[PDB]
Amino acid sequence: MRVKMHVKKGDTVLVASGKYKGRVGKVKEVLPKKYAVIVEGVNIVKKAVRVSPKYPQGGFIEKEAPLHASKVRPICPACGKPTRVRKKFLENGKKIRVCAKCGGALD
Amino acid sequence: MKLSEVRKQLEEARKLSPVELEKLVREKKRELMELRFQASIGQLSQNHKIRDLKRQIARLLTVLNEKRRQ
Amino acid sequence: MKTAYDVILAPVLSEKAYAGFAEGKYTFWVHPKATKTEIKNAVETAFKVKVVKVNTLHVRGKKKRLGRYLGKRPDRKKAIVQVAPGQKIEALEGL
Amino acid sequence: SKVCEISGKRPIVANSIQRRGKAKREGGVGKKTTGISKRRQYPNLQKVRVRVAGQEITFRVAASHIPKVYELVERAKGLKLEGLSPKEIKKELLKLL
RNA sequence: AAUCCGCCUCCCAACAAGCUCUGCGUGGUGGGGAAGCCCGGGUGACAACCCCCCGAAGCCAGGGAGCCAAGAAAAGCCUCUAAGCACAACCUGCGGGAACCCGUACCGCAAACCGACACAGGUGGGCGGGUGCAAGAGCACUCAGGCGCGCGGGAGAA
RNA sequence: GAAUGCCGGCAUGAGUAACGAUAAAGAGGGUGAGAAUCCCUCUCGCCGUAAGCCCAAGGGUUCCUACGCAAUGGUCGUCAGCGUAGGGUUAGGCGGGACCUAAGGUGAAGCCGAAAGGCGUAGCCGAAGGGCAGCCGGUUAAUAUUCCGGCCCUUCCCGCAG
RNA sequence: AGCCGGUAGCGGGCGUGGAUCCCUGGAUGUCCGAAUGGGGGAACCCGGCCGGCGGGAACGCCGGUCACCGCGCGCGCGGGGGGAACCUGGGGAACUGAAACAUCUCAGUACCCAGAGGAGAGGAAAGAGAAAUCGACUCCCUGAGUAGCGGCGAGCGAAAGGGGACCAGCCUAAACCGUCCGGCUUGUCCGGGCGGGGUCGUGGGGCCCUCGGACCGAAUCCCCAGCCUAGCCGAAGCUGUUGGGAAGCAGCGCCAGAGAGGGUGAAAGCCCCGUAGGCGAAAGGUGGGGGGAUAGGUGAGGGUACCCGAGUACCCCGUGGUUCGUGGAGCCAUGGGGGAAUCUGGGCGGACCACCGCCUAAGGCUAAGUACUCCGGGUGACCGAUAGCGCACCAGUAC
Ligand SMILES: [Mg+2]
Ligand SMILES: [Mg+2]
Ligand SMILES: [Mg+2]
Ligand SMILES: [Mg+2]
Ligand SMILES: [Mg+2]
Ligand SMILES: [Mg+2]
Ligand SMILES: [Mg+2]
Ligand SMILES: [Mg+2]
Ligand SMILES: [Mg+2]
Ligand SMILES: [Mg+2]
Ligand SMILES: [Mg+2]
Ligand SMILES: [Mg+2]
Ligand SMILES: [Mg+2]
Ligand SMILES: [Mg+2]
Ligand SMILES: [Mg+2]
Ligand SMILES: [Mg+2]
Ligand SMILES: [Mg+2]
Ligand SMILES: [Mg+2]
Ligand SMILES: [Mg+2]
Ligand SMILES: [Mg+2]
Ligand SMILES: [Mg+2]
Ligand SMILES: [Mg+2]
Ligand SMILES: [Mg+2]
Ligand SMILES: [Mg+2]
Ligand SMILES: [Mg+2]
Ligand SMILES: [Mg+2]
Ligand SMILES: [Mg+2]
Ligand SMILES: [Mg+2]
Ligand SMILES: [Mg+2]
Ligand SMILES: [Mg+2]
Ligand SMILES: [Mg+2]
Ligand SMILES: [Mg+2]
Ligand SMILES: [Mg+2]
Ligand SMILES: [Mg+2]
Ligand SMILES: [Mg+2]
Ligand SMILES: [Mg+2]
Ligand SMILES: [Mg+2]
Ligand SMILES: [Mg+2]
Ligand SMILES: [Mg+2]
Ligand SMILES: [Mg+2]
Ligand SMILES: [Mg+2]
Ligand SMILES: [Mg+2]
Ligand SMILES: [Mg+2]
Ligand SMILES: [Mg+2]
Ligand SMILES: [Mg+2]
Ligand SMILES: [Mg+2]
Ligand SMILES: [Mg+2]
Ligand SMILES: [Mg+2]
Ligand SMILES: [Mg+2]
Ligand SMILES: [Mg+2]
Ligand SMILES: [Mg+2]
Ligand SMILES: [Mg+2]
Ligand SMILES: [Mg+2]
Ligand SMILES: [Mg+2]
Ligand SMILES: [Mg+2]
Ligand SMILES: [Mg+2]
Ligand SMILES: [Mg+2]
Ligand SMILES: [Mg+2]
Ligand SMILES: [Mg+2]
Ligand SMILES: [Mg+2]
Ligand SMILES: [Mg+2]
Ligand SMILES: [Mg+2]
Ligand SMILES: [Mg+2]
Ligand SMILES: [Mg+2]
Ligand SMILES: [Mg+2]
Ligand SMILES: [Mg+2]
Ligand SMILES: [Mg+2]
Ligand SMILES: [Mg+2]
Ligand SMILES: [Mg+2]
Ligand SMILES: [Mg+2]
Ligand SMILES: [Mg+2]
Ligand SMILES: [Mg+2]
Ligand SMILES: [Mg+2]
Ligand SMILES: [Mg+2]
Ligand SMILES: [Mg+2]
Ligand SMILES: [Mg+2]
Ligand SMILES: [Mg+2]
Ligand SMILES: [Mg+2]
Ligand SMILES: [Mg+2]
Ligand SMILES: [Mg+2]
Ligand SMILES: [Mg+2]
Ligand SMILES: [Mg+2]
Ligand SMILES: [Mg+2]
Ligand SMILES: [Mg+2]
Ligand SMILES: [Mg+2]
Ligand SMILES: [Mg+2]
Ligand SMILES: [Mg+2]
Ligand SMILES: [Mg+2]
Ligand SMILES: [Mg+2]
Ligand SMILES: [Mg+2]
Ligand SMILES: [Mg+2]
Ligand SMILES: [Mg+2]
Ligand SMILES: [Mg+2]
Ligand SMILES: [Mg+2]
Ligand SMILES: [Mg+2]
Ligand SMILES: [Mg+2]
Ligand SMILES: [Mg+2]
Ligand SMILES: [Mg+2]
Ligand SMILES: [Mg+2]
Ligand SMILES: [Mg+2]
Ligand SMILES: [Mg+2]
Ligand SMILES: [Mg+2]
Ligand SMILES: [Mg+2]
Ligand SMILES: [Mg+2]
Ligand SMILES: [Mg+2]
Ligand SMILES: [Mg+2]
Ligand SMILES: [Mg+2]
Ligand SMILES: [Mg+2]
Ligand SMILES: [Mg+2]
Ligand SMILES: [Mg+2]
Ligand SMILES: [Mg+2]
Ligand SMILES: [Mg+2]
Ligand SMILES: [Mg+2]
Ligand SMILES: [Mg+2]
Ligand SMILES: [Mg+2]
Ligand SMILES: [Mg+2]
Ligand SMILES: [Mg+2]
Ligand SMILES: [Mg+2]
Ligand SMILES: [Mg+2]
Ligand SMILES: [Mg+2]
Ligand SMILES: [Mg+2]
Ligand SMILES: [Mg+2]
Ligand SMILES: [Mg+2]
Ligand SMILES: [Mg+2]
Ligand SMILES: [Mg+2]
Ligand SMILES: [Mg+2]
Ligand SMILES: [Mg+2]
Ligand SMILES: [Mg+2]
Ligand SMILES: [Mg+2]
Ligand SMILES: [Mg+2]
Ligand SMILES: [Mg+2]
Ligand SMILES: [Mg+2]
Ligand SMILES: [Mg+2]
Ligand SMILES: [Mg+2]
Ligand SMILES: [Mg+2]
Ligand SMILES: [Mg+2]
Ligand SMILES: [Mg+2]
Ligand SMILES: [Mg+2]
Ligand SMILES: [Mg+2]
Ligand SMILES: [Mg+2]
Ligand SMILES: [Mg+2]
Ligand SMILES: [Mg+2]
Ligand SMILES: [Mg+2]
Ligand SMILES: [Mg+2]
Ligand SMILES: [Mg+2]
Ligand SMILES: [Mg+2]
Ligand SMILES: [Mg+2]
Ligand SMILES: [Mg+2]
Ligand SMILES: [Mg+2]
Ligand SMILES: [Mg+2]
Ligand SMILES: [Mg+2]
Ligand SMILES: [Mg+2]
Ligand SMILES: [Mg+2]
Ligand SMILES: [Mg+2]
Ligand SMILES: [Mg+2]
Ligand SMILES: [Mg+2]
Ligand SMILES: [Mg+2]
Ligand SMILES: [Mg+2]
Ligand SMILES: [Mg+2]
Ligand SMILES: [Mg+2]
Ligand SMILES: [Mg+2]
Ligand SMILES: [Mg+2]
Ligand SMILES: [Mg+2]
Ligand SMILES: [Mg+2]
Ligand SMILES: [Mg+2]
Ligand SMILES: [Mg+2]
Ligand SMILES: [Mg+2]
Ligand SMILES: [Mg+2]
Ligand SMILES: [Mg+2]
Ligand SMILES: [Mg+2]
Ligand SMILES: [Mg+2]
Ligand SMILES: [Mg+2]
Ligand SMILES: [Mg+2]
Ligand SMILES: [Mg+2]
Ligand SMILES: [Mg+2]
Ligand SMILES: [Mg+2]
Ligand SMILES: [Mg+2]
Ligand SMILES: [Mg+2]
Ligand SMILES: [Mg+2]
Ligand SMILES: [Mg+2]
Ligand SMILES: [Mg+2]
Ligand SMILES: [Mg+2]
Ligand SMILES: [Mg+2]
Ligand SMILES: [Mg+2]
Ligand SMILES: [Mg+2]
Ligand SMILES: [Mg+2]
Ligand SMILES: [Mg+2]
Ligand SMILES: [Mg+2]
Ligand SMILES: [Mg+2]
Ligand SMILES: [Mg+2]
Ligand SMILES: [Mg+2]
Ligand SMILES: [Mg+2]
Ligand SMILES: [Mg+2]
Ligand SMILES: [Mg+2]
Ligand SMILES: [Mg+2]
Ligand SMILES: [Mg+2]
Ligand SMILES: [Mg+2]
Ligand SMILES: [Mg+2]
Ligand SMILES: [Zn+2]
Repeated sequence: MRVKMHVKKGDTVLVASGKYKGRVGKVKEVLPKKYAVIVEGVNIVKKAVRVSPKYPQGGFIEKEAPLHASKVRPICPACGKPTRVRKKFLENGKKIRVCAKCGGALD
Repeated sequence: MKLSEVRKQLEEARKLSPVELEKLVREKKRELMELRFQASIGQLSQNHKIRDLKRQIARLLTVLNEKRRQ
Repeated sequence: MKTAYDVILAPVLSEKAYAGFAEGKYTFWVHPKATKTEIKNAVETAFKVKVVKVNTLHVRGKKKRLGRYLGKRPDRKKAIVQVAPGQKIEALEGL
Repeated sequence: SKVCEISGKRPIVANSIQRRGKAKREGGVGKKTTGISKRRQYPNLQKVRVRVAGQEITFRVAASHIPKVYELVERAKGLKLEGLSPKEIKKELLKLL
């Protein structure tokens, strides 16, 4: 019915694997189809661009590359630690993500 | 058209009589043709508007249908 | 519901259609199944004019391809309406 | 050569069996079948015209059920049939079967 | 049913006419209009637009004669009357209004159709000019128009 | 490892036969990275009861123009019926339908047949036959008895008059 | 919490005031197609009537309606066509086999046609067949390659019984009573509807005497549990090191009703999707289970001899079916001819007769157990692009 994204634009996440393991950043964009997320300042690559109206002088730009969604773990705004997400039911009774190490909400 | 604007159209429309709904559609179908003409001469940068009217006309006609069904 | 705005679709934009404005002959793309008599009433209620003469012709879509995929454009029908002496459909005078 | 309107008798398929030789019961060596082929046995259909309620009704019926036609005419007496078409009458009679 | 048609009798007319329909001619009016010259067009040009002859297989036509093998139908059309209706209705003249759907490009004896091919094959109807040769749709040359056939350059054996 | 096996790939013959009517070519100028082959001029040849023109089949955008040359073109290609794009087919009178019938087809009535189905007067359908009112010129890169110009005509509705 | 399909781009919008998306219901649904106003070379053409639109009478458009056939007192309901196999019925080959061929085989198969459905068929003994017996039907195992059939060749091939699966039995016709209608040969008349009545093989029923006067219960309907059509919750890991990348190796842990499996930059129980275990429907579909109504169902002697399904049984002729090929050839079925009876009636137990037994023909319905796989899911000592479906790819396409 829909791809399961445990992370969303734009909570704070740790990149736990790959070249950029350790880095922390906000999730700029989420791509459910590719099952990947763009993390700010992470996965930087050099793309070559034709000299154009858009890019006079030309040369290369820098682009944030998508990361496989599994490589990313949200940082809890309460305890400040990388975590798994849990689902919790309120009295509304809406459901919200809450951190797994402590109990804090994650929006 | 915005979600809230859609709720509002349906509310106001459901208050009209069939005769008014017919008349209102005839106007929007006209306003649509105008959009089509500006589309062809390359003077319609807000092209989403063409879709909107078409679906407004649909919604209106859908409601007109509701009325006639009793 | 059926209105005149359902019968008149778009104006024909071309050197040949423009050349008719001078003698009051306006060329529109109409719905392919639409009748001369029906087109008369339609142009009139849309552009508040008086139609005197209607000419129609069918325009078969051009066969066109995109690589592996051969296809065809939609068949069209255009009409050239004649407005009563001295009248003007201003939307088209445009140009 | 068709179907009986009363009895529903239809043409059936039977074999025509050609034989040679002397029967065992007559001291013969036995009977030999020298040929079998399919054939059809038709009901003995015949025409039966009867005047019923001033109209002429005709039946295509096997000879076996010819008197069943007249029985139906007798039982038609308790009916209001006059005014109807002959096509209509026949339907009434056959309904009484 | 019938005043129509058919049949019988009579009167007038008859290779006359009349009446009617078509062809051709004229016809108010509108059109076109060459060679050559100059860059499809401009000019020629106020273009001229006339006389004679040949003359169809085409038209008048549903004409005529002969022959035997004896040569569609139905509607439009005219006439008759029946139900009906005769304030209707139809005819004639005139006026205003109304007049829909599809095809229409291009090839069409062919490189665009049928032959797997831009294939020396096949494909129905009409037009098909001039001169000479007895005639002609024959033949030779030529008008208008269209072409030189989608590999070439050499050499000069068998 | 063989089945003149099956499917594919690549060889050989071989730079060989052939390049599709023996109507035929020659030069100059132009274009372009490239020209025997595209454009223009002059000269030469071929068709002319056609190898010209106009319809109908059939084909279905091949028509016109712009920009292109990988492949298609039996060579070449700047060219093309090829690639991309844009444009182009205008009718009361032309052809067909809202008219008629032909063979035949279908088929109320009716007849027949194991089933499916086969017949069948009427009627209906069925045309390149009957019927029916447009001729000359002008105009577009490309349509014209279709648009325009002139001069004519047909039916239907309604009204007036006789 | 993103979205405006594959599909990016140009150019523009939507979304926690809950979008995209997923399920359910509804609305719209040009033209053709059973195609059904009429025609037709399917997707086109042309009409009648009512209503509406245009200036609208001609013309055109919009809405509605108009085929034919069956059954029922013009009007109603139904029919028409389609579906991969499966199923019944109506017709029905040949190659081949017999090491030739005709009977026979292949085979009542292939195929054609009609029809039925989610199954169809069959089904409540005029049975079986020897048991002093069984007890509707269907389907499996077995009986059995038996009994037999057979140019006694090639070959063909049962049933009873036993073990199992499932389980269920019903409504009528007739006699007699009543009622409506019509017929003319006027009535204790004949006939046609409808209602009552009745449904059996220890024979049953009717009618006339006699005594006796609440239990069952649906295959129908109503409610409901359960299920299907979207989904949701779901334990436990950090660090070092090599490397582009850790899930590798190393150090120290942790979960487990979850160590199926697939991902993640390589080889991860603890990163992700999942897994064990749980939860979930407003709407539509189902509902064989649970509950409740309804229809329906129920005595005993004695007398009466009224009734118990007709061109039928029965006999003969021609054939089919059965293991049965004319054989001693019965049984079941029926094209032709003849042609009864109503329980003292009739069929059957393999010619026929006797005896002894069995059974109730000529009307109808009936779940489940059974067959199939277009569709959905699960699983493979199944394939892995010459394989596996003809197609992993825009294939019943190009050609
Ligand atoms: Mg790591
Ligand atoms: Mg680190
Ligand atoms: Mg919406
Ligand atoms: Mg609509
Ligand atoms: Mg122009
Ligand atoms: Mg209209
Ligand atoms: Mg008007
Ligand atoms: Mg047209
Ligand atoms: Mg036209
Ligand atoms: Mg399309
Ligand atoms: Mg015989
Ligand atoms: Mg014997
Ligand atoms: Mg003996
Ligand atoms: Mg024998
Ligand atoms: Mg006979
Ligand atoms: Mg007789
Ligand atoms: Mg008999
Ligand atoms: Mg008899
Ligand atoms: Mg008479
Ligand atoms: Mg007289
Ligand atoms: Mg007279
Ligand atoms: Mg004249
Ligand atoms: Mg003249
Ligand atoms: Mg004259
Ligand atoms: Mg002049
Ligand atoms: Mg001139
Ligand atoms: Mg000149
Ligand atoms: Mg001048
Ligand atoms: Mg001068
Ligand atoms: Mg002069
Ligand atoms: Mg001649
Ligand atoms: Mg003559
Ligand atoms: Mg005739
Ligand atoms: Mg006629
Ligand atoms: Mg009268
Ligand atoms: Mg019409
Ligand atoms: Mg044309
Ligand atoms: Mg032309
Ligand atoms: Mg031509
Ligand atoms: Mg030729
Ligand atoms: Mg010709
Ligand atoms: Mg030519
Ligand atoms: Mg050509
Ligand atoms: Mg050939
Ligand atoms: Mg060819
Ligand atoms: Mg061929
Ligand atoms: Mg070709
Ligand atoms: Mg050539
Ligand atoms: Mg040729
Ligand atoms: Mg010829
Ligand atoms: Mg000549
Ligand atoms: Mg001489
Ligand atoms: Mg001469
Ligand atoms: Mg000569
Ligand atoms: Mg000569
Ligand atoms: Mg000759
Ligand atoms: Mg010649
Ligand atoms: Mg010669
Ligand atoms: Mg020349
Ligand atoms: Mg040449
Ligand atoms: Mg050549
Ligand atoms: Mg050449
Ligand atoms: Mg070997
Ligand atoms: Mg070979
Ligand atoms: Mg070989
Ligand atoms: Mg060899
Ligand atoms: Mg091979
Ligand atoms: Mg080999
Ligand atoms: Mg090979
Ligand atoms: Mg050699
Ligand atoms: Mg050689
Ligand atoms: Mg050579
Ligand atoms: Mg050659
Ligand atoms: Mg040559
Ligand atoms: Mg020669
Ligand atoms: Mg040159
Ligand atoms: Mg040069
Ligand atoms: Mg060249
Ligand atoms: Mg070159
Ligand atoms: Mg000549
Ligand atoms: Mg054509
Ligand atoms: Mg072709
Ligand atoms: Mg093309
Ligand atoms: Mg053209
Ligand atoms: Mg072109
Ligand atoms: Mg060019
Ligand atoms: Mg090329
Ligand atoms: Mg080239
Ligand atoms: Mg090249
Ligand atoms: Mg080539
Ligand atoms: Mg080439
Ligand atoms: Mg070639
Ligand atoms: Mg060209
Ligand atoms: Mg082109
Ligand atoms: Mg252009
Ligand atoms: Mg005209
Ligand atoms: Mg009409
Ligand atoms: Mg017609
Ligand atoms: Mg006709
Ligand atoms: Mg027929
Ligand atoms: Mg009939
Ligand atoms: Mg006929
Ligand atoms: Mg007619
Ligand atoms: Mg006709
Ligand atoms: Mg005709
Ligand atoms: Mg004609
Ligand atoms: Mg005409
Ligand atoms: Mg006509
Ligand atoms: Mg004229
Ligand atoms: Mg032309
Ligand atoms: Mg004109
Ligand atoms: Mg008058
Ligand atoms: Mg898109
Ligand atoms: Mg953008
Ligand atoms: Mg965007
Ligand atoms: Mg909600
Ligand atoms: Mg839906
Ligand atoms: Mg429409
Ligand atoms: Mg139809
Ligand atoms: Mg209609
Ligand atoms: Mg029809
Ligand atoms: Mg009306
Ligand atoms: Mg009107
Ligand atoms: Mg209508
Ligand atoms: Mg059927
Ligand atoms: Mg059916
Ligand atoms: Mg059968
Ligand atoms: Mg049958
Ligand atoms: Mg046969
Ligand atoms: Mg055989
Ligand atoms: Mg075999
Ligand atoms: Mg065999
Ligand atoms: Mg054998
Ligand atoms: Mg044999
Ligand atoms: Mg043999
Ligand atoms: Mg033999
Ligand atoms: Mg057999
Ligand atoms: Mg069968
Ligand atoms: Mg069926
Ligand atoms: Mg069943
Ligand atoms: Mg089942
Ligand atoms: Mg029973
Ligand atoms: Mg045994
Ligand atoms: Mg033996
Ligand atoms: Mg057998
Ligand atoms: Mg058994
Ligand atoms: Mg048993
Ligand atoms: Mg079971
Ligand atoms: Mg039982
Ligand atoms: Mg009475
Ligand atoms: Mg009675
Ligand atoms: Mg009675
Ligand atoms: Mg009675
Ligand atoms: Mg008794
Ligand atoms: Mg029941
Ligand atoms: Mg979860
Ligand atoms: Mg987890
Ligand atoms: Mg490192
Ligand atoms: Mg690590
Ligand atoms: Mg470890
Ligand atoms: Mg497990
Ligand atoms: Mg695992
Ligand atoms: Mg795994
Ligand atoms: Mg491992
Ligand atoms: Mg492993
Ligand atoms: Mg794993
Ligand atoms: Mg579970
Ligand atoms: Mg679960
Ligand atoms: Mg008793
Ligand atoms: Mg008795
Ligand atoms: Mg009985
Ligand atoms: Mg009976
Ligand atoms: Mg017997
Ligand atoms: Mg017998
Ligand atoms: Mg037999
Ligand atoms: Mg037998
Ligand atoms: Mg024997
Ligand atoms: Mg026997
Ligand atoms: Mg018998
Ligand atoms: Mg019999
Ligand atoms: Mg007895
Ligand atoms: Mg007896
Ligand atoms: Mg018996
Ligand atoms: Mg016996
Ligand atoms: Mg027995
Ligand atoms: Mg006995
Ligand atoms: Mg028995
Ligand atoms: Mg049950
Ligand atoms: Mg069952
Ligand atoms: Mg199953
Ligand atoms: Mg499956
Ligand atoms: Mg494998
Ligand atoms: Mg594998
Ligand atoms: Mg492959
Ligand atoms: Mg394959
Ligand atoms: Mg491979
Ligand atoms: Mg597949
Ligand atoms: Mg393939
Ligand atoms: Zn926390």
